[PDB]
Amino acid sequence: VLYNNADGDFAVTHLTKAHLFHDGRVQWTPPAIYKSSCSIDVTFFPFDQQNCTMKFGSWTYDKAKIDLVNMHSRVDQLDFWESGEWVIVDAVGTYN
Amino acid sequence: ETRAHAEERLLKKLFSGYNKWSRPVANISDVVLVRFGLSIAQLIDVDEKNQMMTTNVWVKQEWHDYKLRWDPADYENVTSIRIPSELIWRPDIVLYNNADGDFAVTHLTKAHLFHDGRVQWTPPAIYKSSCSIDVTFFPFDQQNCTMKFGSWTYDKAKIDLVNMHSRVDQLDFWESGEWVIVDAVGTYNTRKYECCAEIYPDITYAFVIRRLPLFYTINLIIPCLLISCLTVLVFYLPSECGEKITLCISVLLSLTVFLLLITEIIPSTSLVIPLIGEYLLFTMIF
Amino acid sequence: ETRAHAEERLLKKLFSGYNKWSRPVANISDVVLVRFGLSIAQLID
Amino acid sequence: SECGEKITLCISVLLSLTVFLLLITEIIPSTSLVIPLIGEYLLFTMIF
Amino acid sequence: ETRAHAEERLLKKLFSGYNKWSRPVANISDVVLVRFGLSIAQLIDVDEKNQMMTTNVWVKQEWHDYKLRWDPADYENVTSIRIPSELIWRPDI
Amino acid sequence: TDTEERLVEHLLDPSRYNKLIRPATNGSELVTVQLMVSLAQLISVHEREQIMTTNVWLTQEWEDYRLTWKPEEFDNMKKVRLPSKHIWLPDVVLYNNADGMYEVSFYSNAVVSYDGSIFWLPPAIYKSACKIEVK
Amino acid sequence: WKPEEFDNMKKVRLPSKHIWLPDVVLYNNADGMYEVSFYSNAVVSYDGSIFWLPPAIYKSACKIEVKHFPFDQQNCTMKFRSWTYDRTEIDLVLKSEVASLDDFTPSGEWDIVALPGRRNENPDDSTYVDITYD
Ligand SMILES: *[C@@H]1O[C@H](CO)[C@@H](O)[C@H](O)[C@H]1NC(C)=O
Ligand SMILES: *[C@@H]1O[C@H](CO)[C@@H](O)[C@H](O)[C@H]1NC(C)=O
Ligand SMILES: *[C@@H]1O[C@H](CO)[C@@H](O)[C@H](O)[C@H]1NC(C)=O
Ligand SMILES: *[C@@H]1O[C@H](CO)[C@@H](O)[C@H](O)[C@H]1NC(C)=O
Ligand SMILES: *[C@@H]1O[C@H](CO)[C@@H](O)[C@H](O)[C@H]1NC(C)=O
Ligand SMILES: *[C@@H]1O[C@H](CO)[C@@H](O)[C@H](O)[C@H]1NC(C)=O
Ligand SMILES: *[C@@H]1O[C@H](CO)[C@@H](O)[C@H](O)[C@H]1NC(C)=O
Ligand SMILES: CC(=O)OCC[N+](C)(C)C
Ligand SMILES: CC(=O)OCC[N+](C)(C)C
Repeated sequence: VLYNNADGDFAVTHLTKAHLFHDGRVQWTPPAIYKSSCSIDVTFFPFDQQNCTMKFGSWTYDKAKIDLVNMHSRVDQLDFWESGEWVIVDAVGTYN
Repeated sequence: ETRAHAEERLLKKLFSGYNKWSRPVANISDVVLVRFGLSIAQLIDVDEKNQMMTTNVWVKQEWHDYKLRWDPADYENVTSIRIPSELIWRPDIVLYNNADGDFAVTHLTKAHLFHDGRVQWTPPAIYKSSCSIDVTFFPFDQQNCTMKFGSWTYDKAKIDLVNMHSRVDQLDFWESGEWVIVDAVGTYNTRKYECCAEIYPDITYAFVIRRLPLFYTINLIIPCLLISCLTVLVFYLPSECGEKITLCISVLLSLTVFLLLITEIIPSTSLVIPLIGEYLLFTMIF
Repeated sequence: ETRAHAEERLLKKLFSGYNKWSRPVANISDVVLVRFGLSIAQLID
Repeated sequence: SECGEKITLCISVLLSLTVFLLLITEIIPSTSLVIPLIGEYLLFTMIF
Repeated sequence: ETRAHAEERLLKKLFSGYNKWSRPVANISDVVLVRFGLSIAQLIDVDEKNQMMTTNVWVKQEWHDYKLRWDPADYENVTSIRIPSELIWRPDI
Repeated sequence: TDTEERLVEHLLDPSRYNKLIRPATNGSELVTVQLMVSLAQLISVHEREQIMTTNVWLTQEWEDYRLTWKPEEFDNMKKVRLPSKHIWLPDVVLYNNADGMYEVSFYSNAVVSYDGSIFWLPPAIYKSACKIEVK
Repeated sequence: WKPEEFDNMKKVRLPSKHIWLPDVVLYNNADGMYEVSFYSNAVVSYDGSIFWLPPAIYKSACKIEVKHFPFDQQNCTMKFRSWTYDRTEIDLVLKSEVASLDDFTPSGEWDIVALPGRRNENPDDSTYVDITYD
C-alpha cells in the first residue's frame, strides 16, 4: 500500500489477472491511480523543480515475513505519456 | 513441519467453527476490553469555510478473542499469524461526528493474531469530521477540532474502551507547513443516550492546531494595511489637483474587494466576527 | 487433448486445497521475496 | 504636476500589482515555510 | 399456516428450476411485451455549457413471466410477493 | 460464549429464517414499523444547490416473531445483537433525497429482544432537496 | 451446439459476465476506467461465434495543440489493448479500416474529419499488439 496517500486509494483496486508460471513464479502488474501528498517548494516558481515522493510497503507483514526486493532502481518510463507541463528529471526508488 | 503447511494447518483449525457474529467472550458477563488509539499520518485538510477536518490516521485497536487461541508447541512453534479482518468479529467503533465521510473503518487490512488470543488491528482511515471553527484572530488563529469514537451497538457492560496512550502518536506525522499540532489528547467519556438505558463509553480526541501566520500576513494583511494607509491622504491633496475623488474612490473599492476575499475564506458562522473583518469594515465606513 | 481441457484440469488440480490466507513459503523460516517496481503511465496532475 | 494624472497612474499601478499578487496566491500552497521570489518582489514593489 | 410460512413455501417452489438468463416465454415465437413508462421525480439540472440534462426518474417497467405463476388458494391466499430483482429475468433497457 | 453463538446460529439459520419474507402473522396482516429521526447535526444548507445535509440517527422498531427464543434455554439471555444485513428490514429510505443515496450510511447491528422486538438505530448522512426562499 | 437437438435454435443470448471475454480495454484512458460501462449480453451463434457490442463512455488523454486557437484541429487517439493476454495468446484484428459513424450525433462545436484505425505490432517485442483509432 501507499503510505503517504491523500484522499485517494490506499491499495490497488483493479485486480487484474496474474500471470502464473509452472515453477511457482507469479507476476502481477495491476494499474493504479495514486494521489500521494508531497511538499511543494515554490521559492523559484515558475522555474521550480519539485521533489515528490511515493512510499510503498507491506501494511501487515514485517521484514521477517515479507521482504521487498527493488526490481530496478529507477521508475520505468517506456510507456510514459508526456504531460507537456512537467519533465521527470529523475525517479529513483530507495529501499528503507 | 512446514509453515505454509503448519500455518495452513493452523488457519484451518481456527476458522473451522468460528462465528463472527458473536461477542468473543467465554462468559456472558465478561467485558471485551478494546484498547483504542490513534496515530495521525497527516492533516489533509482543515477547511474553515465548510468547518470540516480531513485526517489520515491509523486506528490502532486491540482486543482478546477466546476462540482464536492455540498452543504454539502443537504447530511448529508458531506464535502469531496474520488473518483476514473480514472473517473475525471486530468492534463497531464509529466516528460520531462524521461529516461527508465514512462512519466506520472501511479498508479491512489483515489483523495480527497472537497465540494467546490477542488481536491487533491497525487499519488506515481517512476521516472527514466536523469541527467548530473560531476565526476571531485569523490568521493568527488556533483551532480545536475533535473526533469522537465509540462503539455503536455495545454498551459499557459488553465493550469497554481503554486509552492505549493518552496522546495521539505523531512519530510519522507529515508536516504541511500550514498547520502545527500543539497537542492531541484522547479523553475517555461515558454517557447515557435517550435511545438506550445503558451507558455507552466513548473516547474523544481534541486536536489543538495552530496556523502559521506568515502566508496570510504576507498576502492579505500587508496589502490591506497599505491601502488603509492611503485613507487619510485625500485630506492633504489640494482641491485644484482634481484627483481627490479618484484617490478615495479607489481606496474604497479596494477595501471592499478585500472584505469579499476574506468573506470566502472564513466560515459563515454568525457567533463571532474576525478582528480582520472588523478592521476592514470600520475602515470602509470611515 | 485440447489445450483448454488441459488448462481446466490444471486449474482443478492447483486450487483443490489452496488456502489464499496463508503465506506461500515452503518452510517456517522462509521469507516471501516480493520484487517491486513501478512503471509510470502518465503524471496526471 | 499640471497634467492631473499622477494619482491615476500610481493608483492603477498599485492595484494592478495587488491583483497580480492575489492571482499568484491562488496557485501556490498556503504554506509558511518558504516564500516565492515572485511574491517577495511583488510585495516590495507594492510597498515602494 | 402463517403467511410467512406460505410465502417461504411459494418462494422455494418458484425458484426450484428457474433460470434468470433465459427469456420468459413459453414459446420461442412469442414476444415479451414490456410496458415501459417514466415518472420524473425532479429535473435536477439543465447544463447549458456542457449540454447535458440531469433527471431523477422512476423507470416503470412491466412484463409477463410464464414460469412465475402460482395458485393463491394453495399458498394461504398469497396474491403477490416482493422478490429481489436480481433473482429474475429483467429487460435490459 | 458458546450459548450466544448457538443462539445466533439458530436464529439466522437459513433453513428456517428467510430474510426476504415479511414477518406477517395472523394472516394477511401488516407489520407496524415505528420511526423516529434524531438530528445529530445540521452539517450545511447550500442555497445555490438547494440541498440540506444532515447527520441523523434513524430509529426503527418492529416486531419479528421469527426471531423469538426462550431465555431459559439460552442462559437467560434477554437480547442479542444481530447483523442488520442478515435479517428482514423494512426498506425505509429518504425518498426526497438529493445526490441519489437512499439507504443509511453504516448498517449497524440490530438489537433483538427475546420476544421478537427489533431495534435498529443506524446513522446516516442525508442530502435532501428543499425549496429555498430568497425573498 | 446442434440446432436440431434444441428446437432448431440458431443463436441465444448469454450474460457477458459468465463467458470468457478478451479483456480489451481503453489503454490510454485518462480517468482510470478501462472496461466498458454496461457489460451487456453477448449474442452466441450455434457455431460458437460470439458477438459482443457493449456501450461505453470513454475519457482518453489527448495532446491538445493550441498554436492555431480558435482555428485549431486536434488529433486525439484511442488505443485499445487486452490487458490480460499478449500477442501469443490473442490476436487483435480490425473489422474495418475506419470507425463507424452510422449512428453519430453531430457535435456542434467540433467537426469530425477522419476516424482511421490501425493495428500496431512491435517488431522488437513480438508480444505487443494494439489497435489505435485516430
Ligand atoms: C528528493 O527527496 C528525497 C527525500 O526527501 C531525497 O532523498 C533526495 O535527495 C531529493 N532529491 C533532490 C534532487 O532534491
Ligand atoms: C526449515 O528451516 C530450518 C532452518 O533452515 C530447518 O531447521 C527446518 O528443518 C526446516 N523445516 C523444513 C520442514 O524443512
Ligand atoms: C460467569 O461469571 C459469573 C460472575 O463472575 C459467574 O457467576 C458465572 O458462574 C460465570 N459463568 C460460568 C459459565 O462460569
Ligand atoms: C519458539 O519461537 C520463539 C520465538 O518466536 C523462541 O524464542 C523459542 O525459543 C522457540 N521455541 C522452540 C521450542 O522452538
Ligand atoms: C479543545 O476542545 C475541547 C472540547 O471542545 C476542550 O475540552 C478543550 O479544553 C479545548 N482545548 C483548548 C486548548 O481550547
Ligand atoms: C410456437 O408458435 C409457432 C407459431 O405460432 C407454432 O408453429 C409452434 O407450434 C408453437 N410451439 C408450440 C410448442 O406449440
Ligand atoms: C384472498 O384475499 C383477497 C384480497 O387479497 C380477498 O378478496 C379474498 O376474499 C381472499 N380469499 C380467501 C379465500 O381468503
Ligand atoms: C501490524 C499492522 O497492521 O501495522 C500497521 C502499521 N504499519 C503500516 C506502520 C506497519
Ligand atoms: C443501540 C444503538 O444502536 O445505539 C446507537 C446510538 N448510540 C451510539 C448513541 C447508542
